[PDB]
Amino acid sequence: PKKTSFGSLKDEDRIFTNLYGRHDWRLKGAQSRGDWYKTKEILLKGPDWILGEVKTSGLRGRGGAGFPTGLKWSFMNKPSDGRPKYLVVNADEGEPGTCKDREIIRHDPHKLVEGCLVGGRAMGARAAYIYIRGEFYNEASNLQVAIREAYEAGLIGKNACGSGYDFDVFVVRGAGAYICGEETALIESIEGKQGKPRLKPPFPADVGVFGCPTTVANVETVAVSPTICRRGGAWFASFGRERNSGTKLFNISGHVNHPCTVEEEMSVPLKELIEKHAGGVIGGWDNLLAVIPGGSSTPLIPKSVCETVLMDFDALVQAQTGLGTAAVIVMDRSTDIVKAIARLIEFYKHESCGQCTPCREGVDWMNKVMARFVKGDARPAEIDSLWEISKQIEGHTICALGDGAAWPVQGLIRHFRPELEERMQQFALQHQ
Amino acid sequence: EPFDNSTYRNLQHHEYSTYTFLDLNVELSKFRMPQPSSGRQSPRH
Amino acid sequence: SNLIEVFVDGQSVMVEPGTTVLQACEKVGMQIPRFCYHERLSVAGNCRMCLVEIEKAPKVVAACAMPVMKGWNILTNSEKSKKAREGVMEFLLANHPLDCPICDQGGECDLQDQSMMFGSDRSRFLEGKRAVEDKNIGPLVKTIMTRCIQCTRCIRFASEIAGVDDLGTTGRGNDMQVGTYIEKMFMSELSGNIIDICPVGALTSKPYAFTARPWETRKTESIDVMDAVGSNIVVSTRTGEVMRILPRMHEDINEEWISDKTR
Amino acid sequence: SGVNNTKKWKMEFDTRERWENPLMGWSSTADPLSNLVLTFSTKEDAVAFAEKNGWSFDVEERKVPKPKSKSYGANFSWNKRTRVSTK
Amino acid sequence: GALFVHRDTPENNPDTPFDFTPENYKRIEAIVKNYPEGHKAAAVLPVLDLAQRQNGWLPISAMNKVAEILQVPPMRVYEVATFYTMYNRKPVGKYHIQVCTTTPCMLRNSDSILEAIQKKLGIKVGETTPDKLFTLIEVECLGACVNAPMVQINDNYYEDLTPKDIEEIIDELKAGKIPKPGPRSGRFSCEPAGGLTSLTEPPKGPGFGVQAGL
Ligand SMILES: Cc1cc2nc3c(=O)[nH]c(=O)nc-3n(C[C@H](O)[C@H](O)[C@H](O)COP(=O)(O)O)c2cc1C
Ligand code: SF4
Ligand code: SF4
Ligand code: SF4
Ligand code: FES
Ligand code: FES
Ligand SMILES: [K+]
Repeated sequence: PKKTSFGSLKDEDRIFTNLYGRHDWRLKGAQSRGDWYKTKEILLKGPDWILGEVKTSGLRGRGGAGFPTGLKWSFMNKPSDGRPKYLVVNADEGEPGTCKDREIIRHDPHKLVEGCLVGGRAMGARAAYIYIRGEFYNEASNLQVAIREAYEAGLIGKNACGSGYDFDVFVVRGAGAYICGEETALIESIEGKQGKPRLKPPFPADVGVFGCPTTVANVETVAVSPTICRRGGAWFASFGRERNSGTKLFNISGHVNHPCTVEEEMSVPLKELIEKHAGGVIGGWDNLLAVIPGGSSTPLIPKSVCETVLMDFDALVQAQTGLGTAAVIVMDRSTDIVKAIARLIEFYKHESCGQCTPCREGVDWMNKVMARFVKGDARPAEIDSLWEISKQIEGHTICALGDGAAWPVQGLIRHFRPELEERMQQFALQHQ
Repeated sequence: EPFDNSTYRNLQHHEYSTYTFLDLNVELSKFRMPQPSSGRQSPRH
Repeated sequence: SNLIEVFVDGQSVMVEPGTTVLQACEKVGMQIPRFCYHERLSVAGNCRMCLVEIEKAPKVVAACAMPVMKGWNILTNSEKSKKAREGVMEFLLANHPLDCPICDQGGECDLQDQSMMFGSDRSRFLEGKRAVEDKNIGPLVKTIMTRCIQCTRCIRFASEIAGVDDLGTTGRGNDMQVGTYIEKMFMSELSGNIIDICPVGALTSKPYAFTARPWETRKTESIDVMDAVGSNIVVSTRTGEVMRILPRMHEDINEEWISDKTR
Repeated sequence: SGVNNTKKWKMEFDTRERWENPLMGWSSTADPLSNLVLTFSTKEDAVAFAEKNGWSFDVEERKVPKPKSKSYGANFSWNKRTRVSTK
Repeated sequence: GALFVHRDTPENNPDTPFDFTPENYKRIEAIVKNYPEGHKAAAVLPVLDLAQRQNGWLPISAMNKVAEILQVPPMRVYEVATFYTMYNRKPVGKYHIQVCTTTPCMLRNSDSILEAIQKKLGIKVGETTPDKLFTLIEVECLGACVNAPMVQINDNYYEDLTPKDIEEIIDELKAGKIPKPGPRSGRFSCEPAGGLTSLTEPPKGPGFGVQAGL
């Protein structure tokens, strides 16, 4: 029953069998994979069925939220209040290491839009407002032709999949930012506003956009919904461990021989990921000094921690990090860890929206003191201060970017403390 | 028809014009339901 | 009736549902430190100084936009609440320019006063401060934008209270420049009141600039005569003459704003 | 924004003639009672002071804050104009 | 360029003659149609891109002309333009280079690609060629970090880029020929350099795992 020797995803187990664009990525190959089939029947079965199936599915927050999507998609499932309900696909993908949504938009967006309509049955929405990243210009047009064939065929729009459903799907290309990645700042970008996180409550669920309720979901979570309700959520629940239910499009990157976004069997030791599917990393296991586990926000872990940990939400949490978007970036002895997170935290300073004081001021302050840390211009107690202000901005921000900035530096402090001391110590004698 | 392993079938992303996104957006209007009315046509109004 | 019951740091107090954490605090006499919220000017929630930890909470709640429900003890003087206050206040003060002896807000500055009560007593900064280029939106109000803390209280005032959309916060990140981007001119009949709402010396009255200080100026209560509205105002007198005119609190007549001519 | 001044009562007087000193421009004043303000918890103790000293009398009631029903969802409305134009 | 205050220049002035072509009003009316009536400020974001796709940049006239055609105050138009990255308010030189520099990119030596662009093209970061060809600006992740170092030419983005690989990309782009966007190595979109791992057996047929009526 419990497949503890856990790994080796199958092509049928791969929700999207066209992630590389290998076969026909367009609508002509969509129905070949199994897409746009039996959607007429389920849409008639009522929202509770998909809610029931997703309960068995175990879909959790794949956009870094780490929350059961079944609860969230049913969170706002209330009778009509007159204000139309809406859907949003968080296709921002601004994290340095997030690529799977870029692949799914470019190659299999028919699963995405169908997931919107089969999802839109659950929240009882009248239209979707997917937020394609502006940098994904040709991927935006890629889903437009998916939009084109799906609309006139009756699959989406009026009589959604011929089920008496007026659910639609709109497209909004961005103009460049990470802060639009978070839903509470995404909606302002949708709502003709500069991307600034919105304070909750009010939640997006009861009121998302233009004073109207709107459900926000990660790109894969909505895109995997049609398959998990077609073949069966329990089969998809057979993947992942407890509260890790399912499989994840891992994003292999860094100093790895063959960097990849494979939809690969989930809750798996990173050793199996890097060697079996990524063709090893450069120099081998001994070469890699540390690994960014699942995203830039997620604190990186060294070989001393990642020697046995499986890439699952529960094990990642107790590993003082998170799986997030499975953005696994492997990093070796040759490169300096301080320089590695230097560019990350510099990027974070280049993406704070400045709305709340802790993120606007703290991240910039972090950038300056850390830039000294690259050379080593500090004293022993500055790491403790860098510890201190990290906790100060951890959770005190309006949005989760501030503590999203706390975690990477926090993990760097706790793990390679002697490295900071010696590099800082080297700073002193060379500049004596 | 046979399953491939070294063929990319997304050549359209190279051959997208400068207005291609807008060139598909313009005629998307025919599949449009009556948009919801907020009781007015702007909050300042 | 429907007034929901809730505790504040102990003692329980009933309150109308939908009331935020602040609005329940002053019912017992608690004025939680705030920078971006004005009782008659929208709700911003960006200053994060109102952050007070609540009982059982794993995260400090933003008291401005948090509706309270049954039995939520407001841990006002709790350690982590004061810890959140200490961190957020030094963050606001980080890039602030050392202008107190030359800033007219000296002696009546909210950033100055709260740092005495809810603030540290030494600095941990070891870097260079941010410098924002000044603007010019009138000969009636000065603009020293480096002193700004981006509480956005000015832009909201223009949007609703003044009814004119000419103010905003251009930029990204630490480059949160609040102003008009293009060269513009903040002529509204209620323009002079953005001086009072600003908690810092970011905007100050040019006519009053460098003429007096808050401690020396004696205050007297009188009325406005420049208009038939007859606004209640307080007159500043020092050394035997008048320097600056401030609106008074009168919800029926003037609320707390006065016309530019009166100011 | 702090309000730890609108909680007490005072004993202010009426300002009298203030003429500049001929030499160096002072505020030479012959009002001995000008620079005295007292503090009273309530006003009935404050009025009692007026009776015992028999001074001329007028009062002003506290300007209590009318309770402003604030909200954050109103800044993002669907029909009401309370939607904010900037955040 | 790092100037969030607008200086009234003779070239970029409110009197600059900006407008739209017959097709563009059809484009913007499609943008405003996509959103419910009553709240049409959402159309501000795409209409700015329309000016991006016509003028190649945003003059102050373009933002001001957007204001009344969207029934929105001009300052809100400025706020949308100033925040977002490629809503460039200053004129750019046609080929608009975004070398990707964030931590995943620099870990696999994006500096060599940056250096190759630095020396061969001859201009520094954020600058432009003497006669309006290229503009190299360091950019963060655009959302494809799986591949090798990256550079976004206009709307055509490129990956699997070695320091040499961008050198013939910039060679042929100098002559005016646009290289094929996408990964340049044997990687097509996201499969291993050493032979693909997944996508081996044919995909399942239309409809699987029927739950009775379903
Ligand atoms: C700084 C930041 C960036 C984010 N970026 C993304 C993103 O690119 N894509 C995404 O799906 N969610 C992103 N999120 C998470 C969203 O806020 C939101 O929780 C998520 O879309 C929920 O997805 P779900 O409903 O499928 O769980 C981001 C959050 C933060 C704080
Ligand atoms: S943490 Fe605060 S300042 Fe940073 S992006 Fe979020 S809301 Fe804006
Ligand atoms: S705003 Fe306040 S703290 Fe800052 S210089 Fe002026 S008086 Fe001093
Ligand atoms: S200028 Fe003054 S009122 Fe405006 S945001 Fe800054 S501190 Fe607030
Ligand atoms: S009062 Fe809550 S942030 Fe200013
Ligand atoms: S890492 Fe180069 S695209 Fe994000
Ligand atoms: K002020």
